Amino acid sequence: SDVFHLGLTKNDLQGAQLAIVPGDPERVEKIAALMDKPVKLASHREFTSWRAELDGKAVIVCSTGIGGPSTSIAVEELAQLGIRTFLRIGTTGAIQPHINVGDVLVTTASVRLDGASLHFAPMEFPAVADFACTTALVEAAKSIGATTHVGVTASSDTFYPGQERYDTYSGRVVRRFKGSMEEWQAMGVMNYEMESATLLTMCASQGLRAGMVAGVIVNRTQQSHAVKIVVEAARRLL
Amino acid sequence: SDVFHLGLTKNDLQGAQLAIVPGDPERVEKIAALMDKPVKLASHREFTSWRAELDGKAVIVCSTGIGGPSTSIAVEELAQLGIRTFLRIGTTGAIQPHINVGDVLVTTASVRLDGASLHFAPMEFPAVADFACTTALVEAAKSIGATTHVGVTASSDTFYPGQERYDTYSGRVVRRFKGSMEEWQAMGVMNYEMESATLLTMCASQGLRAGMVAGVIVNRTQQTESHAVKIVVEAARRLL
Amino acid sequence: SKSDVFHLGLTKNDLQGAQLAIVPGDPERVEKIAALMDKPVKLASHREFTSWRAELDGKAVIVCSTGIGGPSTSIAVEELAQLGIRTFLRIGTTGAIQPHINVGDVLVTTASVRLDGASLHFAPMEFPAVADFACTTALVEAAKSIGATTHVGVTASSDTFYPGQERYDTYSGRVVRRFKGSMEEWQAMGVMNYEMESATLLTMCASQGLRAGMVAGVIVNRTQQEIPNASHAVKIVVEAARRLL
Amino acid sequence: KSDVFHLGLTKNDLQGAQLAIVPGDPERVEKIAALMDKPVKLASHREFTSWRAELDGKAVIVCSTGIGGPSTSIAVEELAQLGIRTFLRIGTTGAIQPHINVGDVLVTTASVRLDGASLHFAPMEFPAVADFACTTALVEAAKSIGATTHVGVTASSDTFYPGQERYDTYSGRVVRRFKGSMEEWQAMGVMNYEMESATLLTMCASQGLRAGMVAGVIVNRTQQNAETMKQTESHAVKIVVEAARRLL
Amino acid sequence: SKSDVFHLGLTKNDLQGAQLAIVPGDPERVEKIAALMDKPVKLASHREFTSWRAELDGKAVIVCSTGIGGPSTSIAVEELAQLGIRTFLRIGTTGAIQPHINVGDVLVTTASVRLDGASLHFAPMEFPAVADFACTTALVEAAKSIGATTHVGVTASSDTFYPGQERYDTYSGRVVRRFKGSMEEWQAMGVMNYEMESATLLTMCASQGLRAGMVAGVIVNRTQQEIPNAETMKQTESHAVKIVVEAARRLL
Amino acid sequence: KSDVFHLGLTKNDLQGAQLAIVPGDPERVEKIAALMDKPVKLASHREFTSWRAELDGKAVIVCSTGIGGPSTSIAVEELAQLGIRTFLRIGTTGAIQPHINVGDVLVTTASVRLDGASLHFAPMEFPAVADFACTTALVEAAKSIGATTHVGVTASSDTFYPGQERYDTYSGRVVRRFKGSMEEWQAMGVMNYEMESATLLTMCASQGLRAGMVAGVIVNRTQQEIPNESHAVKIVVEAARRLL
Repeated sequence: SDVFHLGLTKNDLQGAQLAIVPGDPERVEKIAALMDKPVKLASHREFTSWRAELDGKAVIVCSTGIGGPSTSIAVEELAQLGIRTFLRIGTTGAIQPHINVGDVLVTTASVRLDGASLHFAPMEFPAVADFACTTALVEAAKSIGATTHVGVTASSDTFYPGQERYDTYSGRVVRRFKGSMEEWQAMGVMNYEMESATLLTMCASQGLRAGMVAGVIVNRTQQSHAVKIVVEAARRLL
Repeated sequence: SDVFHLGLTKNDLQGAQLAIVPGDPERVEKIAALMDKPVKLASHREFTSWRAELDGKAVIVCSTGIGGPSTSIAVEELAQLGIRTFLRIGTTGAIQPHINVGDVLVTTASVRLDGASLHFAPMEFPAVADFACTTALVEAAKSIGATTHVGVTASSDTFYPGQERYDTYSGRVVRRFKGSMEEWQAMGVMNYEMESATLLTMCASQGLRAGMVAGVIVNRTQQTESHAVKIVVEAARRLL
Repeated sequence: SKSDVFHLGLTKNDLQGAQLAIVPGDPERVEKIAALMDKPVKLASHREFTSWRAELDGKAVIVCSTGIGGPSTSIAVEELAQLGIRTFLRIGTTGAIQPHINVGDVLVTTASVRLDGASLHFAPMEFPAVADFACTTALVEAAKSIGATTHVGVTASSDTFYPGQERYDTYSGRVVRRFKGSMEEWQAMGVMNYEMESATLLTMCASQGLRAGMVAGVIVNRTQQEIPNASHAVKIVVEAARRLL
Repeated sequence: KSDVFHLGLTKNDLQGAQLAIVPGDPERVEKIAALMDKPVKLASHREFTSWRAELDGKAVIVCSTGIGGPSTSIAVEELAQLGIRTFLRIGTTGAIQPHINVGDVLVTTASVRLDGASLHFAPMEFPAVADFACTTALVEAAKSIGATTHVGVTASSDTFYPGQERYDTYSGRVVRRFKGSMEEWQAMGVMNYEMESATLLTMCASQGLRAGMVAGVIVNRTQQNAETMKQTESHAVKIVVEAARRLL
Repeated sequence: SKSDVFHLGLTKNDLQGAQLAIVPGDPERVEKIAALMDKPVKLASHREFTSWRAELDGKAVIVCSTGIGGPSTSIAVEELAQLGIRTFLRIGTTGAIQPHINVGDVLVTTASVRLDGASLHFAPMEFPAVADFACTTALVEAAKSIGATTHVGVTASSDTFYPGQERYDTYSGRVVRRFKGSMEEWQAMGVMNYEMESATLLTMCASQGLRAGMVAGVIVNRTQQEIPNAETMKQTESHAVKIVVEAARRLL
Repeated sequence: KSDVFHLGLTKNDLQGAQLAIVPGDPERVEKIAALMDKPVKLASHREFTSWRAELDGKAVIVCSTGIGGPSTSIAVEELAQLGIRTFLRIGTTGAIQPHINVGDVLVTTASVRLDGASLHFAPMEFPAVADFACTTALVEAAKSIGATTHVGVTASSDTFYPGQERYDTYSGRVVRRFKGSMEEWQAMGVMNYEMESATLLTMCASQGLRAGMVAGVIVNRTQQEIPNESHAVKIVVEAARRLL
């Protein structure tokens, strides 16, 4: 292994320069299967990796696990191995009532409610997506007629208090996050997730290209699509 | 007059919903004159405003002055009058060795080295440009074959120490900015300027669309304004 | 001649030995202030920086506009210092936040609340945005000599006119968390007024061996309204200049 | 079926357990549970593998957290919902002090908060401090088997690389905040780096939960593997289970 | 007027090999604490720094006041360290903020909320104001020997007596935004009490290889109605004081 | 009897006094009160020693604050509760400018807030600024007494050692925030270090109380770290005269 966590060598990538990076190891093979010659590479902790081919070019699919810290290990070590473009694919809730289950969100930049991003760039630096990646995702979305929202996502180091959830053991939310969801809503933030501030900041500050797309599956303010998009986007970025 | 600083009324805009916003009052008329039926509206402080027409639709050209604070006044008051899309056009140096004079920069988001942006959103919020505006600018730059760089800009509340200039009265740069230019360079930041962090943050946080394009007139390493102007107007056509 | 500085379009010769500048925010006010002095002459006009020279008791004086905000102020002050100015007197307009302060009153600033960003490019937040003792003394004693209604104290200096001065009559009608309830807080702490340049001016001068003073005329009382419906301070800044030459 | 969103567990599955041993790696869970009575698999979802066992007639949970504060915060919250009130983290670690040797045991009294998740529970001023009873039990368990034990402060980082001032990376760059930082923590007596304890200790200390942490030292950067890690692993594992015994 | 240090007026000889100091805030308490040990003698008194030496189980020990606050505490601790002290035990008085913590109770602090400024002169805010495990163990065991109702946990350490502890009974009657609603916040987070020296003491020791512990007697509860008289408050002091001396015995 | 928690004073003890002179060292209180008429000891508790005196027929209080912002914040608050509305601090200080000599008198217009207690009264953005009248009184008193005087910004530290970048210490090191800080302040024209002014000035300026600050230079830090006063004390008494 050329790296400490992933269990991969540069040779294993067979010249891959682009990686699709879901959170859950169990999504990896499903994504790789949309491409030619899918083969498993390795599986260590929450990092499962597969290689496939897109129009002749090798591509990697590697899970990140939950959160910025796990994500930062995967991106660093994939970068060491030669990956230069990262496409995050996820499922997500939403915090805007005009956003429906089934919609697709493309993130231009993230609110940095995490900690790992600060290990790459100070807070003043924008957790912004690469323009080429965002363009590819948006146009891939249009080509399958998906209803898409493009904008800012809030990226939280917690699932509970940082997303202002009160349905918890203590039922309390620290001062910093009390009233925060309404504030993000008013500022036009589409949704919460947990990895994108780290991903976007570490790539934008290190010369790597990153993009993120997500399918909306729930919406707290209410009572395969996204995967096709990310793979279609990947072929425009090879 | 309606708004307090600009001296403009809703009627003056004649239905305009897009404004091109340069920094220098003296560049306003020049930009308006590239379009149809240019007419001067008002001039107060650093805020000179003209109206013109692009494909039969009224557009505004209004100067911002230097810095987030005056920028924030212009954008606020224009939004009060119905403007919903803002395109900044500037002149700029560069901090990357490969970025040449004559090159055009399109800003996806800014490093927030200002103060005014914090009056709209906390620092964790990204000073990010609107996707449609940035797309329009990039496509307009392809249209005229300009050499374009797209990426992150550092937006400073000062021309001197915040851009790590030592050729100054005191020769001093405060701890926070000592070594900062090298830092931004390694992080891939293209350039310094003085308004975009405020513009982008105030717009992205209030449902307004903003983009920014700048022509490079010099390079901090190693030391076409019309080309950047041509791009901003052509991008404006696509956003009407 | 080729300008000695990048923005102002001036040479050291243009100053004729001047070491003091009166610095209004509005370019259009420059001529008016210089007119109150001897031998007023227009020097230059670039962007928001209009400059005039004049004479006071036989001494050359500069009047130069800053534009609104710390950033444009920081350029004017830096470049004037390069040209030889060592004393700066800001003359501005202001919104009062104390109920008994009348429109037209003159406020002399001892130090400012740093609600700006440019001051941080000169000194960390812990450093006081304090006025020079000589300049403040000249302003207070000038204000006394002509009998103006005058208040002396702390000013809040904001990078915005709207949310940072907790104005709600705006496009969004919203004010970010940091500034919600802020005016009442400054009011309780005895802060006199809001304006937009002094924190930068006072910080960059006090931390770089330059003298600065700050005086402003009240144009709206914020305990009553956000925007006005629609001179003493000016006589004062000129008289104070006289005492500091 | 489940009483919580991620863990795939119900209160019934815990059979009244109030104490959880929380390793990072799902692979270690079975190993830990194996040192106790009546061990059995419960569930595995994402990085959260849980087993139940019994000590002195009382049920105990072993549940992995994954890497980092964010996944740790989910496991701790959901375990608390299910009734857990005491959490013992067990890890393997490097050391940053010249005189902390491979094979030594570290018991953490509190952590430097170089993470993000802790701030979602308390402002930075609040100490990422371990519970006294837990720390006491760990230190006493360590003594009962003659380990060389260091008790003190741990630095808890959201990253493996720049937050631990590693330059052997793709960029070879460390952000200003962390340039020279390892030397600073060293001079302040910080024992080691790891990635979960600031979140664990802060969230528990500020919500009336008891937490402790023990780790075995398997490497030392300032000092310059295979069977030893396994040996060290087994030793800190022995300690965390002996400590749990005292805490039931 | 021989002194090895700038403020305390003490020399290394004065310590007679002492390596442990008991550090109350009030100079008037020093003689009282020294009187619980053997052959106490007064060493010096300058500003808020009064110091005595005594013997505990045959070994010299110093008792030296810190004054109120982290700044004067930082001077005393630094100068005692220069003189050879390696272990510091603070004995204080405190206001409890939990309803279940009664006047007369003894609090042992494991770590403190850093609502001070001096601690930042030793370590950035991320660093824990944490007590030494041996000192804390010694205090807890001593409480058991003396017999006391003891609580062990987190203390909020404030640079002020008034707004930082969210008191409105003041000249201005206001509390700055940062501290408005803060007492209820610390209460929900399990914080036992407020005092004014521990964040500085604990941080400066924990980051410099010195051992520190903190014990306090509760003289008032911010949630209760009845304010104990100054007399019954004296007995609580005496109780915590006995515990700090007994704790010292285990650390020599 | 006492109307306040720490000082051991009743309103009646002040005899209508509205101005206090506040030195750091309790032992200096008696000395300062002696320069005035009818000096009488009031109380001594912890680091708070208080005397009353008379200046041109009006009662004046002299009360020590102890070292640092926290004990200072207690004395100021409690004196305010008892009716004091003007506070003049008289201290000792280490100068950090080459051209300022031992024995010079420094008048502080405002302070760098290297403390923590000030933040309990106002956020960091608020200036730790002296009252204009008090500052004016001190500057004019210095002319009257005759002293080499400098007027400007002071750095006010919560520590004597690392916050004033002292290296004659047990650890011999200083935390990152303060490494190279003295030279930074010197370049910014800061005159001197002391330990109470940021808290005093902030708490007063933000609460409608008047405060001023004067100090005698006991060491010059560009030459020496550990030291090696009457001018400064005569000045604060003469200034009090003008503020009555």
